[PDB]
Amino acid sequence: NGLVALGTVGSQELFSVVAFHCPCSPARNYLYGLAAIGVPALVLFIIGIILNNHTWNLVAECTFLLLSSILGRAAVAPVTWSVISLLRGEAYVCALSEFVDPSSLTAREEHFPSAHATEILARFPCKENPDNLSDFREEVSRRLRYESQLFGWLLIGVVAILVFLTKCLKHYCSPLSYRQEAYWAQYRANEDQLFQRTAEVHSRVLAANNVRRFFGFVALNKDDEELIANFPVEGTQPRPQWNAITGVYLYRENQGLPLYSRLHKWA
Amino acid sequence: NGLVALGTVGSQELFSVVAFHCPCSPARNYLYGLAAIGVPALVLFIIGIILNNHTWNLVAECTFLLLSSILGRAAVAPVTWSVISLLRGEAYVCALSEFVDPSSLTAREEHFPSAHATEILARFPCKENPDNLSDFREEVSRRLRYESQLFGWLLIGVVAILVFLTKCLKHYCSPLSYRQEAYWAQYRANEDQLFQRTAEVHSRVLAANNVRRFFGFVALNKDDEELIANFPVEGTQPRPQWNAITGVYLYRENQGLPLYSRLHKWA
Repeated sequence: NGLVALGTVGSQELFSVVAFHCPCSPARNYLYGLAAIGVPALVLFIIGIILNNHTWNLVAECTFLLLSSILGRAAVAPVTWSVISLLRGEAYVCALSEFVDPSSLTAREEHFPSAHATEILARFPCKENPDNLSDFREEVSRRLRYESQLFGWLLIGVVAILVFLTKCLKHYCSPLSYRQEAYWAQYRANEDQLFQRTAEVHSRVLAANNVRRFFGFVALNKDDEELIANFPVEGTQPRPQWNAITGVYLYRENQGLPLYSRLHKWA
Repeated sequence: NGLVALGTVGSQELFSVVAFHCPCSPARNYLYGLAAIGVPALVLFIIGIILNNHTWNLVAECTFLLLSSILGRAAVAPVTWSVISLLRGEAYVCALSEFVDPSSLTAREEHFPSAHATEILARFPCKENPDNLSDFREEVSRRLRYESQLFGWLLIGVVAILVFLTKCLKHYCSPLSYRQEAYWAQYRANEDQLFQRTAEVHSRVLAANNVRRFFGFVALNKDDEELIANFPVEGTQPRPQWNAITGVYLYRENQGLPLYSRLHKWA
């Protein structure tokens, strides 16, 4: 579970690492903000989609309980980046500074430099402004930062409410109890780990047999020596068996005794 | 003739003497300029009208050759003040600074402080303006000074042309020659001076007679002693004679011999 938190720490570090330079300009601020805050979010979303074997299971089968799980396991990375970027400021103020109405803002009482200043307005984040505009721009700076931080806090709140609702609904609308669901999760984890390790060992001993068949002898460590001494092997399982293993498994009950996975259904 | 030049020197001195303070303000500049440049002109015009005995002669009679002469002898004082005030600057620029179009003027290229600056425009002559407006206001200052000096030079030119035309017309449309007109002018001057002095002396001796009749003797200097010893007196002329003297005299000719004044017509 801590992998997502490590990824979030890395996301914050990369935020403070790579670069940022607000291109004070009439109409490019909009696009630059949108891209520089969304493209890394999209990349993190893709990364989250990739390393979730549920999607490969699903596409191998080719449902709403699957999409919820996968998108929830994925979207934790883009959200903790969007929030960190909003709360940081200096990325919302860079994109929504041109759109400020120069009529409605109070300061050291002067109307405004002109009716020509829309390219002068959007130049504030680059801190380049005359002394009068210097004392003037703090207002719009603080206002935009205010809007950014408010959106950020509301985003955090909505994400929290959504997570709580998701949990309270998944527990309410599931056929099992919750303790048995914990047992089921432990079983899935243990089965996956044991299957991975056994597959590796079986494959290694098969390869050793193949090589020995060629040279006449195989060179091994003490460990692999034990691995061949204990476990023999003659040939893998047929393709239909592999095909039967893979797939999505919804909880099915044999008579009186439940099954917890497709490999279990292979009893 | 030099009295007008002495009055002009005094006018320039009083211009540089009394005061001037351009009331930088939206709409009072107009009125202040108009008054502070016209009221002294009107006063000088009245003064010129007063000390020209031709007007008293005329009203005593109660004609275009009289009005031309009087208004010409008068208007020399207001014109030499209007011209000195225009050429001086800092009195036209004070009144016609609000009316400058803020759109049509080129400088260090900025549009203009705002569309609120019409009370900021008319504040330039008071030299109170921010640094940007400092480098900006020189343009309107020089432009208004340009307009003032141009109007001044054109006024001088028109006055000169008018004087030349007046002379060339009065000599062309007069019954006499010009040398005899010079003789006539000398005669008017001499007659006025001699009449003034004789009137004074005759009056003084009459008063001396009156006083002596009262006390029994009159105390006098040596000069007045001679004045009574030489010239006797018994009584003034009747009122009809005084009435016959005064009045306007147009050149009338007795048979073969010209008359040059009403007192001369009293031959």
